[PDB]
Amino acid sequence: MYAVFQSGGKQHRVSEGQTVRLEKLDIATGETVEFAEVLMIANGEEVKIGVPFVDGGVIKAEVVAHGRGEKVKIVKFRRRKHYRKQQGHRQWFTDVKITGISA
Amino acid sequence: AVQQNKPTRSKRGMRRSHDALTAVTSLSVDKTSGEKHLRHHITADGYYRGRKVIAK
Amino acid sequence: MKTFTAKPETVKRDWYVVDATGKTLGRLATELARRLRGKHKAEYTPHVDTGDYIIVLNADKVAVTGNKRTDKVYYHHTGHIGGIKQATFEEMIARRPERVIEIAVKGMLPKGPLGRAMFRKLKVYAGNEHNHAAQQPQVLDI
Amino acid sequence: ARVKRGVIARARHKKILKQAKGYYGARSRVYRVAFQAVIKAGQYAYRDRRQRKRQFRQLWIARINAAARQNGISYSKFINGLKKASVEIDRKILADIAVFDKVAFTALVEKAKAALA
Amino acid sequence: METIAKHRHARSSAQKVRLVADLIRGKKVSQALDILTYTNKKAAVLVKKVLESAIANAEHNDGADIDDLKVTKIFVDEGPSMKRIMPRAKGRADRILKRTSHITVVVSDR
RNA sequence: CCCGGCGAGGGGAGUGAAAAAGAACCUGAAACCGUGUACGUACAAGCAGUGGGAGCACGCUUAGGCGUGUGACUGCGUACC
RNA sequence: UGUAACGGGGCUAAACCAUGCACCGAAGCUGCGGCAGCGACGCUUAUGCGUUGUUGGGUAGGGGAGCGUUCUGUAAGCCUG
Repeated sequence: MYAVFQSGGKQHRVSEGQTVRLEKLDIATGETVEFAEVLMIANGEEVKIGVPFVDGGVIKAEVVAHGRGEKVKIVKFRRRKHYRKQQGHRQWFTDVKITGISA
Repeated sequence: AVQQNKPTRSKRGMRRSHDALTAVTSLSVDKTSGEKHLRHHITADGYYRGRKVIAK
Repeated sequence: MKTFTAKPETVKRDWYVVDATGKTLGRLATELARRLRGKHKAEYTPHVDTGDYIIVLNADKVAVTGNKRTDKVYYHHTGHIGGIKQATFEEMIARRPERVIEIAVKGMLPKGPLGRAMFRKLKVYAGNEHNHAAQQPQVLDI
Repeated sequence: ARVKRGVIARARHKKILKQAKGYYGARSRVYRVAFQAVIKAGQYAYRDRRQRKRQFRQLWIARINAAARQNGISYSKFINGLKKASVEIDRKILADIAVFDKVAFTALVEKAKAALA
Repeated sequence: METIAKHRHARSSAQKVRLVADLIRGKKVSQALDILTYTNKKAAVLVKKVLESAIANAEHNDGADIDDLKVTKIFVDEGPSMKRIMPRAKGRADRILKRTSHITVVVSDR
């Protein structure tokens, strides 16, 4: 199956055995989760539903990696009325592998 | 005036083809002379037309 | 990150020609720029051109006669200081009919080296005769 | 006793000249020219952070409008007629069938006319 | 068999000697005896005396034959310069920077 | 001792842990001078850079989505204390 | 000086009036995910992570909270051929 779902206010497309990066889930590697906010589902033919979200649909996933992401640099400048102050910017990710897709 | 930047190494073009020369294609060998000689000209031991015409 | 992209390189062309009879020299060039850029046949555009050849063969058969024909100016700098040439639309179709569109369509091709790459495909003819009688340009129709 | 600056010696010139790679002439040798070129490189990476988003919309719409005008209709009338249908739209991100499938596109134009008069 | 010979503090500018170095370097390893004796300017006769001394330092080292040898590297480096003076009107002076070079040659049978 | 002009300089020979410590005599980054292999490349318009990224080498690993280098193609782009 | 009084192609609408909806349009406004402080909370600790309220241009200048150097003591130490 091929699906599309909502997680962390962001949308993600997945086929069985694919992996997706979410935002911070504190449970780390080897833990399992299940998602119900599925928008579309297909077997190579899509259900083409006349309503928001798939009834009885679920997606199964396992954590394969976790932690804090790579740092982004943020600096505030002005010329001849001088300042150059730096702001710190880091965010978190959790990488999850899909084990099943059902409806 | 002075060189504001070092040129790209190609810009020596037509000086680079003259920077060291023989200015001849390509000097000849003789049966009784060691160093090579100029076309229609005498060798470094005085040979011309295969015969010795001057002494060193 | 380096996420791979699929680049096509191979192309073959079947040759087309468009009719100018009863059309305006302004909008004919605007439609020809759109057809050379490919926005009737190919999407996005100007990127990755996979189109086909489209030319003009009867460029002298354009419209507007008896009024606003002794009109327009076509000002050009010859390369000799303030030395300038001017024409009319009448004179342009009477002695420059293949070049009057050639000097105007290049100003609406894509910017940078792609403009030259599309201009090399333009090849306009007048008097109903071309050098492509074995290629061979077939009529463009909708 | 004296501090003698050895805690930071050469380290500021290093931090810029290691970022000066591939730059033309003086920009990859002279620290004053390289520092100025690195702040300008920072300006263009700051502008990408605040301008990149625009070029995703420019991919989506260009393929929809060209394929819709090959179907006799303008993008503004197509996208309005598709919103008039309620749902079945899947957002501008998924309109890629405009360059990937003929039948899925003719069925989307039929949905963009379903609720119209 | 490989021999490396250098001549140091030589009374010529390194860049002027580097003009003849490229004319002898490479070119199917066939510029010595081919044009080296017939090349113009005071730099060519210097690098010829170094090259004929390098092959004599090969015959000093091993056997009696050197006919398998060719030149594989030929380079020149800048010697320590001498700040001299020559006066002018008033003066005022000329810089007259006196220069030297270090010439290195490699000859090999491979 | 060898070449050379009983030159100069190197190159052998002998001493030393080490003479890349040999007289200009310990150690030491650079501006200037210069290297070969890989990669790209032989008509082209602007402050000289920046985000994405084919191809190839180099690296490693089921090679299978990610490191080191270069770079086609392409969105953005009139210095500065 | 060289087109030189639509930006330019070009134009009786593509000029100009007001009228109706669509479409493109910023870091705005909203949503989603976060940051820094503080009033109030929830779940928990080699101790902080969420939830909610509320604020976040700043040179002249005033006032705070951290990072770093060298040296004497600790050093009758510790690291070390």
